[PDB]
Amino acid sequence: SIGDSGLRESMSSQTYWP
Repeated sequence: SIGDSGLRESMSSQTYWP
């Protein structure tokens, strides 16, 4: 969502959980 970690939030997008 609004994180930059190394776990993507979803399979398609390129965003991460905080």
